[PDB]
Amino acid sequence: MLQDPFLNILRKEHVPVSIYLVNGIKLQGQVESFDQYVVLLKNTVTQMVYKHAISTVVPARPVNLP
Amino acid sequence: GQMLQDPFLNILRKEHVPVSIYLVNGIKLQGQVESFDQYVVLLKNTVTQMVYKHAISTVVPARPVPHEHPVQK
Amino acid sequence: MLQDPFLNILRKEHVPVSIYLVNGIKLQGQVESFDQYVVLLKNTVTQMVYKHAISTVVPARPVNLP
Amino acid sequence: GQMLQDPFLNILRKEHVPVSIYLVNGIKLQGQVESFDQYVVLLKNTVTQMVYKHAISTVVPARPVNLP
Amino acid sequence: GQMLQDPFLNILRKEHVPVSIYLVNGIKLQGQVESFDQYVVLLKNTVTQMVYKHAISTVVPARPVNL
Amino acid sequence: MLQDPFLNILRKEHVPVSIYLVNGIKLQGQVESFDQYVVLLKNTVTQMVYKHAISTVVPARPVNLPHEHP
Repeated sequence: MLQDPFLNILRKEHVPVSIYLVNGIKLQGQVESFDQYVVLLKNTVTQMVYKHAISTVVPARPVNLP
Repeated sequence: GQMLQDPFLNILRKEHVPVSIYLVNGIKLQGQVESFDQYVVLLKNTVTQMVYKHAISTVVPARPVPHEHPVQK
Repeated sequence: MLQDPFLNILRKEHVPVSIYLVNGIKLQGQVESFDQYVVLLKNTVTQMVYKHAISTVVPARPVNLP
Repeated sequence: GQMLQDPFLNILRKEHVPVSIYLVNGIKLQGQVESFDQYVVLLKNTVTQMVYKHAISTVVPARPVNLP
Repeated sequence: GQMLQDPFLNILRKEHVPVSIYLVNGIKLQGQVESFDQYVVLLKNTVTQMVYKHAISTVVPARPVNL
Repeated sequence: MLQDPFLNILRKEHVPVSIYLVNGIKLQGQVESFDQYVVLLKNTVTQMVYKHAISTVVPARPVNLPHEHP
């Protein structure tokens, strides 16, 4: 698996992401936390994002992957 | 596994937080969380409606407020 | 634990429902029956609606669950 | 559990009920249910097309079909 | 059970029958079925693309095919 | 059966690819890695693409899978 290492690096390094949903709209924030099903995305508020509605997670800058 | 969904929904429902629920097609639902189970969220306003979790993209509190407190009880 | 009693009360009490599909369409009618995967919605005909394509089930009047 | 879908679809198949099948993409298919299985419906018109249940939002028979 | 997809796809592959594959968002792909497994269809023309079955709404033969 | 070998050719041979998503967005890059659930796609950044949202994977040039010899 690669999802957890990928998301943990973005969180633990406070990397801003752009989260594109299956409907095409884009969320922006920092990955506060995540489990098997959801991502907690923070900015003004912290919102709970369902992984089944995420198409792609786009980091603002390259990250040194596992 | 699944750790964050229930406490996040639970505190919104316990403190009666107003929420915006965006569906996977763009429609915005607004109301208060009443109850939820593994597969649906019941949301109150004009009536209480059953929202399928598989149709939800994101649940947005109208005001911040969980995964950060050092204590669970 | 919640969706079966919810859909059971609607059907037994003849509560008209608005069913919103993920394709934007709003279906209207009454809940004739339901199983794990479908809801049969009574109108001029009975149609079979897949739960996977349902976003929300909106009662025409409040449902009271024990 | 899974109790109504197959009896419903089988009446449409056995009795050649004209149906309208509305997809998740909004598209409305019309024709006759030639056959089906756990995952797909075969729909007959000019050709027989294979329709994925996961893409179906609703199956609307053109005539009242009343289950027990 | 799972008993109709593979024979339907297999005869389209065998006979090089062109198909229109409408995706769940309504996009129409066109080509011939190169191969397929439990999860994807390999659709050949310009190049060979891997189409996810979860993203397919319908597979329409360009002409009737004796099932 | 097909999907892992197909993506592997793309990854190992560094084939430029377009990944179309169910929203219609077309992503362009090269496959750095992938598992059962996600594709990591590289260009200016490496982004994590969920397979459940992929509609079609379109290589920039022909890609063939070897027939199994009996």
